Amino acid sequence: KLPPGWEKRMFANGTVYYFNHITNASQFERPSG
Ligand SMILES: *[C@@H]1O[C@H](CO)[C@@H](O)[C@H](O)[C@H]1NC(C)=O
Repeated sequence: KLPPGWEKRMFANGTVYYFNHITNASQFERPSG
C-alpha cells in the first residue's frame, strides 16, 4: 500500500521489500508492484 516516501527494493539473498528513502525504514508491506 505504502505511506509517503516508501518505494520498492530487494535483498541480494532473494527477498523483496519497500524502503522509506526519507528515513531509511524498511518493511515487506506491498502495493500493486
Ligand atoms: C535476506 O537478508 C535480509 C537482511 O537480513 C532479510 O530481511 C531477508 O529476509 C533475507 N531473505 C532470504 C530469503 O534470505
